[PDB]
This record gives sequence, C-alpha cells and structure tokens, in this order.
Amino acid sequence: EKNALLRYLLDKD
Amino acid sequence: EKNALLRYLLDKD
Amino acid sequence: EKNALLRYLLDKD
Amino acid sequence: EKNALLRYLLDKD
Amino acid sequence: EKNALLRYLLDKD
Amino acid sequence: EKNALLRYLLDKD
Amino acid sequence: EKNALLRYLLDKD
Amino acid sequence: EKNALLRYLLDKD
Amino acid sequence: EKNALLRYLLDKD
Amino acid sequence: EKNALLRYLLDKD
Amino acid sequence: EKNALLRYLLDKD
Amino acid sequence: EKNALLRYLLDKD
Amino acid sequence: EKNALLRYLLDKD
Ligand SMILES: C[C@H](CCC(=O)O)[C@H]1CC[C@H]2[C@@H]3[C@H](O)C[C@@H]4C[C@H](O)CC[C@]4(C)[C@H]3C[C@H](O)[C@]12C
Ligand SMILES: C[C@H](CCC(=O)O)[C@H]1CC[C@H]2[C@@H]3[C@H](O)C[C@@H]4C[C@H](O)CC[C@]4(C)[C@H]3C[C@H](O)[C@]12C
Ligand SMILES: C[C@H](CCC(=O)O)[C@H]1CC[C@H]2[C@@H]3[C@H](O)C[C@@H]4C[C@H](O)CC[C@]4(C)[C@H]3C[C@H](O)[C@]12C
Ligand SMILES: C[C@H](CCC(=O)O)[C@H]1CC[C@H]2[C@@H]3[C@H](O)C[C@@H]4C[C@H](O)CC[C@]4(C)[C@H]3C[C@H](O)[C@]12C
Ligand SMILES: C[C@H](CCC(=O)O)[C@H]1CC[C@H]2[C@@H]3[C@H](O)C[C@@H]4C[C@H](O)CC[C@]4(C)[C@H]3C[C@H](O)[C@]12C
Ligand SMILES: C[C@H](CCC(=O)O)[C@H]1CC[C@H]2[C@@H]3[C@H](O)C[C@@H]4C[C@H](O)CC[C@]4(C)[C@H]3C[C@H](O)[C@]12C
Ligand SMILES: C[C@H](CCC(=O)O)[C@H]1CC[C@H]2[C@@H]3[C@H](O)C[C@@H]4C[C@H](O)CC[C@]4(C)[C@H]3C[C@H](O)[C@]12C
Ligand SMILES: C[C@H](CCC(=O)O)[C@H]1CC[C@H]2[C@@H]3[C@H](O)C[C@@H]4C[C@H](O)CC[C@]4(C)[C@H]3C[C@H](O)[C@]12C
Ligand SMILES: C[C@H](CCC(=O)O)[C@H]1CC[C@H]2[C@@H]3[C@H](O)C[C@@H]4C[C@H](O)CC[C@]4(C)[C@H]3C[C@H](O)[C@]12C
Ligand SMILES: C[C@H](CCC(=O)O)[C@H]1CC[C@H]2[C@@H]3[C@H](O)C[C@@H]4C[C@H](O)CC[C@]4(C)[C@H]3C[C@H](O)[C@]12C
Ligand SMILES: C[C@H](CCC(=O)O)[C@H]1CC[C@H]2[C@@H]3[C@H](O)C[C@@H]4C[C@H](O)CC[C@]4(C)[C@H]3C[C@H](O)[C@]12C
Ligand SMILES: C[C@H](CCC(=O)O)[C@H]1CC[C@H]2[C@@H]3[C@H](O)C[C@@H]4C[C@H](O)CC[C@]4(C)[C@H]3C[C@H](O)[C@]12C
Ligand SMILES: C[C@H](CCC(=O)O)[C@H]1CC[C@H]2[C@@H]3[C@H](O)C[C@@H]4C[C@H](O)CC[C@]4(C)[C@H]3C[C@H](O)[C@]12C
Repeated sequence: EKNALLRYLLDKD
Repeated sequence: EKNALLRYLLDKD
Repeated sequence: EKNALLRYLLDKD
Repeated sequence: EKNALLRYLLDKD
Repeated sequence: EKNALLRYLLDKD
Repeated sequence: EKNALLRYLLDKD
Repeated sequence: EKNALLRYLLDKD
Repeated sequence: EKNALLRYLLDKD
Repeated sequence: EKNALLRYLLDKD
Repeated sequence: EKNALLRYLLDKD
Repeated sequence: EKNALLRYLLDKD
Repeated sequence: EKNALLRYLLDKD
Repeated sequence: EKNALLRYLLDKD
C-alpha cells in the first residue's frame, strides 16, 4: 500500500 | 524510508 | 467520497 | 486505511 | 547535489 | 537509495 | 543552454 | 524543422 | 556534472 | 516509405 | 548548436 | 533474404 | 530534406 501511494504521488515527477 | 519519503511528500497536505 | 476528499487533499503533493 | 490516511492529513486542520 | 536534483524533481509532488 | 529514487524519477526522461 | 535543455528533458519528471 | 526533428529524437528522454 | 546528467538522459536518444 | 525508413534508422536515437 | 546536438543524437544512426 | 541483407547493412545506421 | 537526412544516416552503410 505504501508503494501504491508513492506511485500516485510521484506520478507527475 | 518509505514513511520518510511519504512524510516529505505529504508535508504541504 | 473518501477518495474524492483524498484526491483534493493530495492535490499539491 | 482511507480513514487512517485522512486522519493524518486532517491533523493540522 | 543528489538532494538538490531530487528537490527539483519532487517539487510538484 | 538516492540513485535508486533518481533512476525511477528520470525513467521517462 | 545546458540548463535550458535539462529543463526540457526533466519537465516530464 | 530542426526543432521538429529534435523533439522527435528527445521524445523518449 | 551537467554533461554527465545530459549523457544519462540522452543515452536512449 | 521514406518516413518508414527514417523511423527504422532513427529508432535507436 | 542544433547541428552539434543532432550529430550527437544521430551518432548511432 | 533482401530484408536480412538490409538489416545487416543498416546495422550501423 | 528527407533525401538529405537519409544520405547522412546511410553514409556509413
Ligand atoms: C514505488 C516506486 C515504483 C514501484 C513500481 O511501481 O514499480 C518505487 C520506485 C523507486 C522506489 C524507491 C527506491 O527504491 C529507493 C528507496 C528504497 C527503500 O527500500 C524504500 C524507499 C525508497 C525511496 C523506495 C520507495 C518506492 O519503493 C519506490 C519510489
Ligand atoms: C508516513 C505517515 C506519517 C508517519 C509519521 O510521521 O510518524 C504515515 C501516517 C498515516 C500513514 C498511512 C495510513 O496508516 C494508511 C495506510 C496503512 C498501510 O499499512 C500503509 C500505507 C498507508 C497509506 C500509510 C502510509 C504512511 O505510513 C502514513 C502516511
Ligand atoms: C484517491 C487517490 C486517487 C484516485 C484517482 O484519482 O484515481 C487514490 C490513488 C492512490 C490511493 C491509495 C493507494 O491505493 C494505497 C491505499 C490502498 C487502500 O486500499 C486504501 C487506502 C490507500 C492509501 C489508497 C487511498 C486512495 O484510494 C488513493 C490515495
Ligand atoms: C477519518 C475522520 C476521523 C475519524 C475518527 O478518528 O473518528 C473521519 C471524521 C469525519 C469523516 C468524513 C465525514 O463523515 C463526511 C463523509 C462521510 C462519508 O461516509 C465518507 C467520506 C466523509 C468525507 C468522511 C471521511 C472520514 O471518515 C472522516 C473525515
Ligand atoms: C531531498 C529531500 C528534501 C531535503 C530537504 O530539503 O529538507 C529529501 C526529504 C525526504 C528524503 C528521502 C527520505 O529521507 C528517505 C530516503 C533516505 C535515504 O537515505 C536516501 C533516499 C531517500 C528516499 C531520501 C532522499 C532525499 O534526501 C529526500 C527526498
Ligand atoms: C542515478 C543516475 C543513473 C545511474 C545508473 O545508471 O545506475 C545517475 C546518472 C547521472 C547521475 C548524476 C550525474 O552524474 C551528475 C551529478 C553528479 C553528482 O556527483 C551527484 C548528482 C548528479 C546529478 C548525479 C545523480 C545520479 O547519480 C545520476 C542521475
Ligand atoms: C536546470 C534545472 C532547473 C533550473 C530552473 O528551472 O530554474 C536545475 C534544477 C536542479 C539542478 C541540478 C542540481 O543542482 C544538482 C547538480 C548541481 C551542479 O552544480 C550542476 C549539475 C546539477 C545536476 C544541476 C543541473 C541543473 O541546473 C538543475 C537540473
Ligand atoms: C526542440 C526542443 C523542444 C522545443 C519545444 O517544443 O518546446 C527545444 C527544448 C530545449 C532546446 C535547446 C535549448 O533551448 C538550448 C539551446 C538554445 C539555442 O538557441 C539553440 C540550441 C539549443 C540546444 C536548443 C535546441 C532546441 O530548440 C531545444 C532542444
Ligand atoms: C553531454 C553531451 C556529450 C558530451 C560528450 O560526452 O562528449 C554533449 C554532446 C553535444 C552537446 C550539446 C551541443 O554541443 C549543443 C549545445 C552547446 C552549448 O554550449 C551547451 C548546450 C548544448 C545543448 C550541449 C550540451 C552537452 O554538452 C552535449 C549534449
Ligand atoms: C519520420 C519521423 C517520425 C515520424 C513519426 O512516426 O512520428 C519524422 C519525425 C520528424 C520528421 C522531420 C521533421 O518534421 C522536419 C522535416 C520536415 C519536412 O517537411 C520533411 C523532412 C523533415 C526532416 C521530417 C522528416 C521525417 O518526417 C521526420 C524525421
Ligand atoms: C547536423 C547534420 C550533420 C551536419 C554535419 O555533417 O556536420 C545535418 C545532416 C543532414 C541535416 C538535415 C537535412 O539537411 C534535412 C533538414 C534540412 C533543414 O533545413 C533542417 C533540418 C534537417 C533535418 C537537417 C538537420 C541537420 O542539419 C542535419 C541532420
Ligand atoms: C529490413 C528493415 C527491418 C525489418 C525488420 O524490422 O526486421 C526494414 C525496416 C524499414 C524497411 C523499408 C521501409 O519499409 C521503406 C520501403 C518499403 C518498401 O515496401 C520496401 C523497401 C523499403 C525501403 C523497406 C525495406 C526494408 O524492409 C526495411 C529497411
Ligand atoms: C536518398 C537516397 C540517395 C539518393 C541519391 O543521392 O542518390 C536514395 C537511394 C535509394 C532511395 C530509396 C529507394 O529508392 C526505395 C524507396 C523508393 C520510394 O519511392 C521512396 C523511398 C525509398 C526508400 C527511397 C528513399 C531515398 O530516396 C533513397 C534511400
């Protein structure tokens, strides 16, 4: 779940 | 480390 | 609705 | 989980 | 220098 | 790990 | 000019 | 035209 | 260092 | 056909 | 500069 | 066979 | 232009 959230947040970067 | 990166990214939120 | 609020809050991040 | 994440983000609010 | 590049890239997240 | 994060972020670049 | 090219390449990142 | 060729070549960068 | 970063980013171009 | 050949030749670049 | 960058990118091509 | 010879000749292109 | 770019790309070939 942490990777999923990170994936969402880093999408743009 | 993931929590640390998340804490940085969520800081403004 | 929880997703809708999360999406707004995570906006800046 | 969604509630747990919301509780964190809403903590300053 | 790595932190500076990371900072730049993470700016929108 | 800094290189690992960078490698991920630079991947579509 | 190097910064200008870098800015272009990194803008997706 | 040079910019158009550059954009094509840089598109995966 | 700018050249080093450019070389990496341009390597598949 | 010229674009097809160009794509082939460029698609290392 | 555009030719120099193009020569670099087309180097493999 | 023509494609095979072409692939070889175009390999450095 | 397409012939000129092709001649350049093929000149090793
Ligand atoms: C979640 C994301 C993409 C995963 C994928 O979909 O393939 C991956 C790519 C690079 C990863 C990061 C890098 O591996 C560097 C760090 C390694 C540590 O073990 C965790 C935090 C750490 C900062 C990682 C967080 C997360 O797992 C990342 C950001
Ligand atoms: C990293 C952050 C703050 C931790 C701290 O400052 O001590 C904590 C507080 C709320 C946490 C999240 C919430 O507990 C809900 C999720 C629980 C899952 O087990 C991991 C992802 C999950 C999405 C967590 C990611 C991260 O651990 C968070 C974001
Ligand atoms: C709401 C947001 C964006 C949805 C979208 O716009 O498509 C999505 C993207 C990543 C999601 C999170 C990630 O999937 C990781 C967690 C997964 C759990 O099932 C719920 C909490 C959890 C922390 C999710 C909460 C929310 O659904 C998120 C934050
Ligand atoms: C998670 C937080 C605190 C829970 C607690 O610790 O008591 C609770 C208090 C108010 C809640 C919100 C409010 O009840 C209003 C909405 C009600 C909907 O059923 C879900 C989203 C909704 C937006 C809720 C999301 C979340 O469950 C909240 C934000
Ligand atoms: C560069 C950035 C901001 C530093 C600041 O200006 O305060 C900092 C804040 C969160 C940091 C990350 C977190 O500390 C978690 C990881 C810790 C490892 O030691 C390196 C990678 C790692 C993924 C870090 C990379 C980088 O230094 C980050 C992204
Ligand atoms: C991590 C990435 C890929 C390395 C690899 O192929 O595994 C490498 C390629 C070029 C590197 C960068 C360049 O060498 C230029 C900078 C050199 C400094 O010493 C660190 C930051 C600096 C910005 C480097 C960060 C990172 O190590 C990079 C981005
Ligand atoms: C060009 C870009 C954005 C500048 C801007 O938009 O204002 C800036 C932001 C982060 C910079 C990088 C970081 O400062 C880390 C490195 C610092 C070294 O002095 C040069 C290479 C180096 C890798 C820098 C190259 C470039 O100037 C970057 C990539
Ligand atoms: C063609 C490309 C994308 C333009 C766009 O559509 O935004 C642009 C973005 C950055 C540009 C480069 C940078 O501006 C730095 C140089 C500026 C000089 O005046 C020309 C060559 C030069 C090396 C440029 C070549 C080309 O115009 C580039 C690569
Ligand atoms: C770093 C890379 C490879 C250098 C090498 O290893 O020989 C070189 C090849 C061609 C170079 C570019 C071309 O010379 C065109 C531009 C010349 C300007 O003075 C700097 C930016 C400029 C856009 C250069 C950036 C960088 O130095 C490049 C991209
Ligand atoms: C064939 C290739 C990729 C087309 C595609 O699938 O997107 C395209 C992308 C950029 C194109 C070039 C650019 O548009 C610049 C030139 C435009 C002229 O009208 C034809 C020659 C010209 C030099 C083009 C040749 C060819 O059509 C190119 C090289
Ligand atoms: C830079 C490179 C080599 C020049 C040299 O050998 O030193 C030259 C050879 C063929 C050139 C291309 C061909 O002349 C066809 C195009 C002509 C247009 O006027 C500019 C873009 C255009 C797509 C040119 C871009 C660049 O000047 C090229 C790619
Ligand atoms: C043989 C080579 C690669 C095929 C492959 O993917 O393995 C292919 C890629 C581009 C092809 C060429 C392009 O499709 C353009 C021309 C199309 C005509 O139908 C045949 C000659 C023609 C000049 C082709 C000859 C040959 O089949 C090429 C050169
Ligand atoms: C430009 C180059 C050299 C022309 C010359 O200066 O002699 C010529 C030699 C063979 C030509 C190719 C061959 O005639 C086969 C193809 C014929 C199609 O009508 C155009 C694309 C086609 C793939 C041609 C593209 C280009 O005009 C080529 C590659």
